Amino acid sequence: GKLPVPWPTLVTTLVQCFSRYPDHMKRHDFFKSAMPEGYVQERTISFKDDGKYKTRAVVKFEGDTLVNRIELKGTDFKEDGNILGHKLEYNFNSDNVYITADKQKNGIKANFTVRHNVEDGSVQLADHYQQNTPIGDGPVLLPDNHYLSTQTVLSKDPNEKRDHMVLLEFVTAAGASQGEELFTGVVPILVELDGDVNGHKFSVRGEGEGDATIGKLTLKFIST
Repeated sequence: GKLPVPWPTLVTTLVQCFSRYPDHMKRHDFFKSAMPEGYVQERTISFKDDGKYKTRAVVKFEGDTLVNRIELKGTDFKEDGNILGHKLEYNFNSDNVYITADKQKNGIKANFTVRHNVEDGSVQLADHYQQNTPIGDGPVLLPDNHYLSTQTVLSKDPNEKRDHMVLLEFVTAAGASQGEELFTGVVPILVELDGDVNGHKFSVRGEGEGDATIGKLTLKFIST
């Protein structure tokens, strides 16, 4: 229970290896090509006129399960701002995720802005800078420029007692290592986040599954 920030602000932090890559783009799927050893995903998320999140996540297979293990540090949030003031609606819309190769890191960079709806009708922008670096030694795919199109619905579970968020998400790409072969069916997912925002410590644990054949993610997150 008891998340100190609005649940919608954690959605992007809480596994792009489940994106559906069209067959004419399979040569450009970095995320699956890094598996099973995985990749480190790092972001800076700048909430305009407010604070920022800095995240570092390890995304990898642990046996049969895709794991996303995250550390989040949030700083400089305004007490009466949209985030710590809890003025955000559950509703939000995102830009496409624009991906380019990162030649230094043998990985990718990505950039996109999330538009969070505010209770008063204003908008709270969240500007994402992203980099992913492979963990393993195996050959990874460095992609041509492209993007991911993301759709999300947020809900609750009537039988759940703890502070929580149910998420359903569909993501499609648009524009060797054999890692992609690990995604040919439904894959279980575990997400763990250790967070500090403005000094307030918290954790989130998530479980669900992903089906990259249709780009589907379904998970329930609880806070602790």
